[PDB]
Amino acid sequence: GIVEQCCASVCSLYQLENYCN
Amino acid sequence: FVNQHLCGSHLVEALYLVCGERGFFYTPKA
Repeated sequence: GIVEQCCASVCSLYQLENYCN
Repeated sequence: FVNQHLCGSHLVEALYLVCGERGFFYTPKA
């Protein structure tokens, strides 16, 4: 989920944009 | 600024800046 991918590991724009409405 | 570890309020701030008028969902448990 977002914490494992972006906090525990290095985030990316591809992954953050998946959480935009 | 997105390509780093982003935790807690820093993650929500990055979502806010990247998603703009779309808004976003922040689901840290799921």
